[PDB]
Amino acid sequence: AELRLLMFEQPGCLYCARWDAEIAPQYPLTDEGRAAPVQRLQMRDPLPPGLELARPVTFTPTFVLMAGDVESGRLEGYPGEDFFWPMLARLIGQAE
Repeated sequence: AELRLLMFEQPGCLYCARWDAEIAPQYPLTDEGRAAPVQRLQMRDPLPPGLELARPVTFTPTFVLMAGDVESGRLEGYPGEDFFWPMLARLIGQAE
């Protein structure tokens, strides 16, 4: 609390589009999705005010788990559905 998942994207990001097609529709309908609602941002834009990351985003897709306005942890990449869910769960688990 309050958890959010920032998804950093950019134009021509095939793996981002893969995430959008595969995970995104399910995401807010799942317990995980509901524990950490997703918010999309562009890698090359300035960050929303107040948001504190541990390091730059240099890879897309990157999913940063935020606890309040501070990065708790992140996942870099989307190797597939079965990789996403349990790695995200580990991040959610460590934020509480």
